[PDB]
Amino acid sequence: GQDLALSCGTSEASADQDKKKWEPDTKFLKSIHATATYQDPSLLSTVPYMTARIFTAPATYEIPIKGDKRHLLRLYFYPSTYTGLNISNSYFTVEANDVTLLSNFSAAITCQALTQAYLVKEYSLAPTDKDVLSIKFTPSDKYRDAFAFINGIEVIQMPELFDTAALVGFTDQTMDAKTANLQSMFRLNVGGQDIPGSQDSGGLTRTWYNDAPYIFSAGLGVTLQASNNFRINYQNMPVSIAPADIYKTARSQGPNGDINLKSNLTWMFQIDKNFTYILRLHFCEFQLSKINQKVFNIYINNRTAQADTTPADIIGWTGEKGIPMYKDYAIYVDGEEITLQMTPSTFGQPEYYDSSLNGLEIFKMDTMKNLAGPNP
Repeated sequence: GQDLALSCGTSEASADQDKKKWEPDTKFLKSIHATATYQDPSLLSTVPYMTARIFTAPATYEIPIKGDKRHLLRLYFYPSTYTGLNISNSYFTVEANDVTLLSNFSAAITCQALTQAYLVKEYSLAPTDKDVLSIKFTPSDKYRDAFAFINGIEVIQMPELFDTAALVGFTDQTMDAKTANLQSMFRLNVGGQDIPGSQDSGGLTRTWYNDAPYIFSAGLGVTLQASNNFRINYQNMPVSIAPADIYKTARSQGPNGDINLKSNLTWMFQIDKNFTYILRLHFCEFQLSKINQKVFNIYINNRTAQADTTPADIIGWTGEKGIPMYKDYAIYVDGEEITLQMTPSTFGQPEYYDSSLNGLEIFKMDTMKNLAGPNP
């Protein structure tokens, strides 16, 4: 049981900048191949972006999978100039079995908003109890010359890394996420450098990005880094949750407590309205060593994630320096942003007045098997 990396409209194997091996998509199609006229300088590689499969009717890929298990699915789109196609005519839908991923999706308009040359839309699909994963591409019937296209598909089997999340508005409300279909919206290494997929845990090849572009607060904090002899004690936590490089850097508020108290450390993100999101906050304390040295509040969208008499204390939760952990929080959104905020807590008079975060993932959950939002 090996994983798949299909470089779509190609006839033979290729390797990307990370010399990750790709293979052709031909075996799995249940069509037209095109090569993009133009190589944009922002591409990290030729593979799998330069080549595409073009659908003018509905088309289905069927991948053999173990439907017992959850899967990571990536769709790689390169909206560029192709001979005899106007990429501004591309509007289509994509479904993965019963889940709707994309709808009236314009790769062209999306990229022009995000000032990007290419998109990677990634999903985590729940166990299906179906032997095969079918991805169906459906060009829009609401535009006269619609077509669908795809540059690459990966299907990676992954462990059950989702379980429950706390609902921020409320005292006792928890949510179940083990049967949920998710879209990864942001995956950040807070206080750290970008981590390429070839450096990620569990063979999942996720990318963790630097968080600096998401700070709305005036101050950019103070970044912290552990010594590179520092070893992270995962213990029974699965290694797949995140790579150790996440836990060996953090971004904090700083050493002036008087000033810290009067401010919030603020990240904010653009998301799709009418969905519930899970915020996964990663933590590891590599400087302090005991409970009640650093104690701080967490708020998501002007509501309490952890505050009052139960604020965050990393070693309070973990019990020892160098042990990683995470907490999941859910929020429903309907206002097109998600705001994360941190400030220190006076509860228990901690030795310091600071707050710290090591990493952050934001997942979108399906409302009745649909993850599709609008175009920017």
